[PDB]
Amino acid sequence: DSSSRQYREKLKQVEEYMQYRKLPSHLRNKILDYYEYRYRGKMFDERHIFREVSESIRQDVANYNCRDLVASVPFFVGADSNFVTRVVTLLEFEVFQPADYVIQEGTFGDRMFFIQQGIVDIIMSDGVIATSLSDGSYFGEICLLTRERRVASVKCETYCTLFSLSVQHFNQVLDEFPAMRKTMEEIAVRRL
Amino acid sequence: DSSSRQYREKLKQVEEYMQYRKLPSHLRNKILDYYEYRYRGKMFDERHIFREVSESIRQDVANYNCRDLVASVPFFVGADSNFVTRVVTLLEFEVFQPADYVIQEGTFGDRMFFIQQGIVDIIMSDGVIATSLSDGSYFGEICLLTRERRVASVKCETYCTLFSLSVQHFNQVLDEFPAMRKTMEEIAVRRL
Amino acid sequence: DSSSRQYREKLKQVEEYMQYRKLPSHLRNKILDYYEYRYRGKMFDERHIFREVSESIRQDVANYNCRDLVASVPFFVGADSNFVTRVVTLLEFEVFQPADYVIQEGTFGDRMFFIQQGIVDIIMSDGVIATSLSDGSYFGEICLLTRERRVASVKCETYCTLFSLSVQHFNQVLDEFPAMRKTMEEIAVRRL
Amino acid sequence: DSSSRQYREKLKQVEEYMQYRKLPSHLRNKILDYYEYRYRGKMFDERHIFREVSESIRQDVANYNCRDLVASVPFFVGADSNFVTRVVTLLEFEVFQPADYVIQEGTFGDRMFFIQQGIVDIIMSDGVIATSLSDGSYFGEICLLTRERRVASVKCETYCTLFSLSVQHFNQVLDEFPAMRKTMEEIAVRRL
Ligand SMILES: Nc1ncnc2c1ncn2[C@@H]1O[C@@H]2COP(=O)(O)O[C@H]2[C@H]1O
Ligand SMILES: Nc1ncnc2c1ncn2[C@@H]1O[C@@H]2COP(=O)(O)O[C@H]2[C@H]1O
Ligand SMILES: Nc1ncnc2c1ncn2[C@@H]1O[C@@H]2COP(=O)(O)O[C@H]2[C@H]1O
Ligand SMILES: Nc1ncnc2c1ncn2[C@@H]1O[C@@H]2COP(=O)(O)O[C@H]2[C@H]1O
Repeated sequence: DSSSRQYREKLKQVEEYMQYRKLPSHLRNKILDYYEYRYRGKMFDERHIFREVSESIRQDVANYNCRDLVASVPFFVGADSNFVTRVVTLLEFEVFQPADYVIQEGTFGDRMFFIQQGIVDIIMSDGVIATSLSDGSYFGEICLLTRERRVASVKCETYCTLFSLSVQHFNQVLDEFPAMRKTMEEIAVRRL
Repeated sequence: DSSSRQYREKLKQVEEYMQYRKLPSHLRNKILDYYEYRYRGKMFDERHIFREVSESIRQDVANYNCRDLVASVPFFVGADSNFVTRVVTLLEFEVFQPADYVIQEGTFGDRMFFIQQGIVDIIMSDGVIATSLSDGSYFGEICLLTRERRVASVKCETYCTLFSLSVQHFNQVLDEFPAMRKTMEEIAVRRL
Repeated sequence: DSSSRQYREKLKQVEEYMQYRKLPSHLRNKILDYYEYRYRGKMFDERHIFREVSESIRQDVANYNCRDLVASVPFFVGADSNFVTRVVTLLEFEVFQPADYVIQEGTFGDRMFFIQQGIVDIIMSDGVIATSLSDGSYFGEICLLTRERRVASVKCETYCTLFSLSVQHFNQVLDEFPAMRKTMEEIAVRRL
Repeated sequence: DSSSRQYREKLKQVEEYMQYRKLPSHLRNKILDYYEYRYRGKMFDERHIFREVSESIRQDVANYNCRDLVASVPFFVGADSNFVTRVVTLLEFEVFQPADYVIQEGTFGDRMFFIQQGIVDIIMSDGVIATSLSDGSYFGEICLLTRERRVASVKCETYCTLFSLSVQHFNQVLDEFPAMRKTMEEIAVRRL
């Protein structure tokens, strides 16, 4: 009930803002669809709760909420439990919509992404689709490894729920667990 | 209605503060005129909404709100779409009033400015007005390029609505898109 | 009464979040037990109050709240009053529960801990318990001194109330008071 | 009225916190006296208002609120208007009480202080009072210039209203206006 009020609250002011900005209907609808899809009529916080509790509770909760993702990512198979715990506590939940470009070829990158659910296309600079990726895969790591630029664009086919890891956190966890930098570099190369 | 309440709320406490500080009437009136001009009786947030949505929605909204500015700035003509998107997502809205000095000659600079609407005078250290700038122009870039000091003062003739880019973001976008540093340096020099 | 309302407020939304996340009952109960143990039905802030007052009031309040801890830590015996004041103003209160791992062997460390109340086991990488520590002791300092990795795990036997000092603050206070780095290094070595 | 409600609000929760912490009566009274002295039954914000307005309004308001201080500080006599404006916009208001040590000899310093109103004693490491300072004077600059340690303690005789400048801002304004570093160094030395 408190989570429901939070959402109705939010949605009212969103529609007011979109009115003052005279946003086109297509864009107003994109935004309303996003709130509905992501929040489904309820807005808790989690950030507040996480901060009120111990580091142990935060790890336990992050591990549970990310259980399905961890099981779906072959990358995490046989990984050190401390590695998995560190990553899941640093992941940020993100949602994207059909046809959204999560990544543009040739730009700088600030984070990488793990796919919880959804399908994305990997699009080369010439416009050819190299491949599509889905649940349990990840992308946007190459740029973080080379500190150069994005080598392909990534476009959502469906609604996508992703968990991102920032370049700062990425570099942190790979230093703490060097074995995982090695395994990561190997897939980067094998994205030919 | 919620945006209207936010504004009446705000204005009440502003007048109370100005009373405790015994601000002169001329200054109280300047402040009230500013709130009226900028907010026009309604205070949404945008910062909250932007943070609740995807990076794609943020780009779409920033691109739409900055559409007229982008069209008016010759600098953006033929620019890479990714460049324009990066800039507009980093711009900060600012409003200044007639006779305000946005920039003082001889000081350090922390940001540059794009003029959405308004007229400013460029005033040399001797007091001569070199020129006036208006909608679609920009200023305050020289200091960011040289990392030295402001070479002129800039004084508002009218109410001005500006979008600023901080030195940190300025240096970020120019590194990401070096071609635009080149075009920027060329106008800097051609401000003779 | 205001502190009580704050807590009932909080607990209501916590149970709602745990419902949306379908947390297992064991974990829901761990979280509820934590809030009850730590806050005991009342949530003040302290952070807000500390920020509304002078540095002197902040030192006086931190010194009083940490009086028992300071008396129990032999480390503080004969220490410079300015050293003790600096530390207590930088400590962060943390609570952990029975069987929680505060520290895992082999990871990077971001802070050290002083035990106000509770018992922890020091567990070597082979699983042998080297020793147990309790009220007035401290742990997690070795990693901060070597800038290497945690050399043992630390597991709570009881509920534990700890005060942590971050690596940044740790390095600050030791620079300001070098004599205490010396005394600290000596115990680090004498954790054989 | 809104400022009055804010204060009664605040004071209620302060007394509740002091109760949970079982603070001694002398300290509870020190805190209540501080709130009464500083806020006088009304809590506006200023930080919120400053952030809602232009840089020009912020400079105008800071200049007005600091007018008496600026007039009382001989240091500002003949100074560049841009220097004075920069400083006043970076000052932080602080209040201290009789017998408070604002500065302890031998510690590291994070800021310096301008005295709006009040009297402080400068106390050497041997306990001799070198001198007393009052309205329009400043102290705590030596440590910022040498990047060493505080050379004396500073103890309030009366209630003191001060404006502090952090080491980061201090170093900023002195770089922007080198002439003022020179004048500052000269008084530092002439504090024999
Ligand atoms: N052939 C490929 N197969 C799978 N993923 C790819 C391929 N080429 C590029 N990518 C991904 O697309 C991402 C785009 O941005 P990055 O260059 O950071 O890293 C990229 C890789 O994660
Ligand atoms: N002759 C000129 N014509 C147009 N703009 C100018 C001229 N001289 C200076 N400026 C602008 O005035 C701004 C003042 O601060 P900056 O030195 O950062 O950069 C400056 C340029 O943007
Ligand atoms: N033999 C020991 N006796 C007491 N404390 C210990 C012993 N071995 C390790 N520790 C503590 O266990 C902590 C684990 O993390 P750190 O390596 O940072 O530092 C460690 C010391 O504080
Ligand atoms: N003889 C003095 N006369 C006036 N002020 C002094 C004297 N000696 C020290 N101070 C001030 O006392 C302050 C204590 O800390 P700082 O060393 O940063 O800088 C100091 C000077 O501002």
